[PDB]
Amino acid sequence: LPQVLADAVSRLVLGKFGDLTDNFSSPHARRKVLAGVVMTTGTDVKDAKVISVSTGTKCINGEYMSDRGLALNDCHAEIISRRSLLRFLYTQLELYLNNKDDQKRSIFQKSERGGFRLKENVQFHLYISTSPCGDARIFSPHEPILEEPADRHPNRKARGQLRTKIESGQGTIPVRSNASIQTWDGVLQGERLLTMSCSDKIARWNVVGIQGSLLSIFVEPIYFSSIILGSLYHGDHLSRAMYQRISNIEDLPPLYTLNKPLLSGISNAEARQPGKAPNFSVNWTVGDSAIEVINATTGKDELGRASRLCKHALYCRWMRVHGKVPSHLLRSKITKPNVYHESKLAAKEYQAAKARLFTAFIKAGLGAWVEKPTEQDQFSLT
Amino acid sequence: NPVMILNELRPGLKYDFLSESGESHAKSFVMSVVVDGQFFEGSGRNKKLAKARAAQSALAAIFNLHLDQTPSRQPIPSEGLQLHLPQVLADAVSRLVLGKFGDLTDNFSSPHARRKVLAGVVMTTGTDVKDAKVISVSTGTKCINGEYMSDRGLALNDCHAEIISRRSLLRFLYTQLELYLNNKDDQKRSIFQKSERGGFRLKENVQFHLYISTSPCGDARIFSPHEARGQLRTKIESGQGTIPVRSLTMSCSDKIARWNVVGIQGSLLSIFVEPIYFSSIILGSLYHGDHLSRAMYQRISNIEDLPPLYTLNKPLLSGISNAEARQPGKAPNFSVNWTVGDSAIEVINATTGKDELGRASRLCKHALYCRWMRVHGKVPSHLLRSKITKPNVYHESKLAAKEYQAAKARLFTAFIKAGLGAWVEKPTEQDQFSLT
RNA sequence: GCUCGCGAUGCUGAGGGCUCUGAUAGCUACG
RNA sequence: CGUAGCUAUCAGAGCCCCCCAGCAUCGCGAGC
Ligand SMILES: O=P(O)(O)O[C@H]1[C@@H](OP(=O)(O)O)[C@@H](OP(=O)(O)O)[C@@H](OP(=O)(O)O)[C@@H](OP(=O)(O)O)[C@H]1OP(=O)(O)O
Ligand SMILES: O=P(O)(O)O[C@H]1[C@@H](OP(=O)(O)O)[C@@H](OP(=O)(O)O)[C@@H](OP(=O)(O)O)[C@@H](OP(=O)(O)O)[C@H]1OP(=O)(O)O
Ligand SMILES: [Zn+2]
Ligand SMILES: [Zn+2]
Repeated sequence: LPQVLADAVSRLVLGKFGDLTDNFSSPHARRKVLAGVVMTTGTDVKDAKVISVSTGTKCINGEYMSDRGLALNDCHAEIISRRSLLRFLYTQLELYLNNKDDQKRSIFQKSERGGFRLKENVQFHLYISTSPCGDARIFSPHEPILEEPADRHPNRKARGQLRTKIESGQGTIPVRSNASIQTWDGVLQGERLLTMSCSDKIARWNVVGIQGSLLSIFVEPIYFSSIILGSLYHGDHLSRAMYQRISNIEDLPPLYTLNKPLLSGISNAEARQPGKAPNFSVNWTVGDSAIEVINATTGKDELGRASRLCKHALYCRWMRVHGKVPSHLLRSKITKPNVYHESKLAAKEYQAAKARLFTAFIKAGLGAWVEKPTEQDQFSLT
Repeated sequence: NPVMILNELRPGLKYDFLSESGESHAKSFVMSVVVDGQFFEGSGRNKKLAKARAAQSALAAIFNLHLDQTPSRQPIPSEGLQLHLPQVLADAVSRLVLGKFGDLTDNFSSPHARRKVLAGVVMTTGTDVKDAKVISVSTGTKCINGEYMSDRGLALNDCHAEIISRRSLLRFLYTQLELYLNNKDDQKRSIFQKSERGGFRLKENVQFHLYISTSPCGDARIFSPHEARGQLRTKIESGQGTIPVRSLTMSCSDKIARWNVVGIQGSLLSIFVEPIYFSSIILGSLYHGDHLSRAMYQRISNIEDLPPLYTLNKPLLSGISNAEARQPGKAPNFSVNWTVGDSAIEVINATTGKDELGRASRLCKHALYCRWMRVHGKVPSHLLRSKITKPNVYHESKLAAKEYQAAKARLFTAFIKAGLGAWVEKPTEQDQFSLT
């Protein structure tokens, strides 16, 4: 049943969080927002496993961008929990590639289309302890009211619109049709760094998948099968934000779709957390022994070291896998020089999903996507 | 970590809170201390860093220098390094410019004091830095919008501060030329003299130093200050920052590299004076020795076959002790300029290239030609460095500066040859006007 | 129904100042 | 063996200043 599934993953993610903070005692149990992914392999609750857990509510300061991929740009909890799912994807890949004995315990099989795909009946589920910023939270940032008045104004231009977190300022701000293009040059000088809101990033994952461009060179697209909120659930706002606002999307590459995961809140809504919001963010993937703590305003850990989630890390997980995947077993055969931005461009089909996405928002009056300065990915491991 | 050393090595000290400037976000506190007799000072966004800069100015003087945060903050020297030590010049230039922008705005009270980038040029007469003199002050970070571009040189294409500062330095240099030319006692005080090779040169050991509150946009700023392609970039008005050029207005970084080859005086002034180069480029923030140096000259060290007097100027590069702090937020639409001799600042809308009531700047193309024309009809035609008969149209009188246009084209190839893109010039019809 | 303007009451990441408490770290004083 | 005092740094609470540009609800005017 759907409501039992919701409360299940709600409890799973909490319990896993506690084990890592010794029953929420640890100094790093302090949070404003919790998130996590959970994997199911069958309808039995005994078949459900927590893949990752995370906290955080802030984004990097403009002047700490890393031109060599060493800083985390966006530490909103659910953004972080996807990045930790990505590590688990790279692990289950190196797992399959050890020998035929190990490869049975991987979640991937070989795909009858090229590259790899998940085995049947393995699904991932996203838990956020609050509604994702922008289109799904902005208009009702509050615990839903027993006596409804749902919206009242579903046709205002502001409904659906793409929106950004904005450096050192409140709100998630719609994309202006005047102001456009961010530059490395500029934000160092003082132009406040725009980051696309979390309701937007999750709508994107509902089209291009949760795996990213780099992993799509090995894997077929993957989707969240449910999205569960621990508090501040609003069925119409959420359904609008996660997909319905772009039901005008067309021409997606094969195996891409507009995914419509199950949406649901939980029975016992989580409680507001009192205090100043922590400026740090913790992350944990299945297979790690402890949590990692990142200063969100620096996108680095307390001693200035890069995270296991940063672009440079993930490039390196990606290369190790690249080096043992037979050129024939690739999903793309495009060759690009070994720099982060360029390897991404080798995922031609993913890049065209992306393009249809950006177009669906634009044609629907909902604004044009805001990207980071191109310099941000023009780094190499060499 | 610094004042801790000062107050554990002379532990009876107390600092006094002097002043505070600006408005709660562009606000800077100044903190002074007098340790072992002499009066130290530092500036900062918060009090604990202001007094940390003052305490470091104390530890460097009374004892010696601090933790040398890599070579990145360490100054690059020039060639024939006079005018005393680097950082002591840099701190003086910065103080002078910032102080004079004070006087120009009711000690920072005016609304026109609100700015993101501050720039200026100051002049020295060698030996002693107490002989310095601020030549020009300016602000701004926006360019003209295409809809407002002028066909008769009545609009300012580019109002990024550091560019506006150079246009003011021009105004200064026309002024000093006219000083020499209006009687024989007045040529006593002009900065120019007559040259061996024709026209005027500068009097031995007069130098100009360029200060910018931050690193110039484009190449010098493409790095992360909390841990290589010298390519050419263009501004993108519709915003701040730059885009690399593809295989529009040039980036400040590129324009200053240019001036590091063809000189700061432009074409029209070259007809009268030998090339003039900056001796220092001092940054009030975002200083990085390798990135600045590359942007400013290294990226085109493959330049060659320059006309006689031209060269690849390799000036002083230096940050400052009391660096400015990044203030995220909207950039102003206005640009302020002032040249020594002027009564007040002039205020430009950078999106219109004209001033607050729609008039032409003293810095726009038409204005500068007008002074150029007036000095031309004053100097004998045998004293000219480039013979230019019957000057009428702006673009042709520029072309008369034939040695300069050579240096321009050597520069343009030196960029292409290094794989750094091809310089973007504006449609030549914009300089097709006369004073008629 | 929506949009624009003016007003009102609220909602939701920065900077700075002054105090209360707690660890680390260095240096003093006293008995 | 203690306890006072003085600079530095990190974490938490309390107060005030300042900003930030969206969003809800309502009122008035106007348009589609
Ligand atoms: O938010 P994240 O989870 O880090 O996703 C980021 C990133 O977003 P942020 O810049 O907000 O972090 C990019 O977004 P843009 O800013 O460039 O839009 C990017 O997308 P690009 O493809 O444009 O780089 C890319 O996602 P993808 O895997 O589809 O490239 C990427 O993931 P990385 O952190 O791996 O760069
Ligand atoms: O505004 P500034 O940076 O002070 O320099 C400008 C101008 O630059 P913008 O057009 O970017 O305003 C021209 O540069 P181009 O676009 O044409 O390259 C021009 O160059 P040319 O006239 O040589 O094409 C010329 O420099 P110069 O006068 O030394 O030739 C000129 O100064 P003026 O505004 O005095 O013409
Ligand atoms: Zn968010
Ligand atoms: Zn500039």
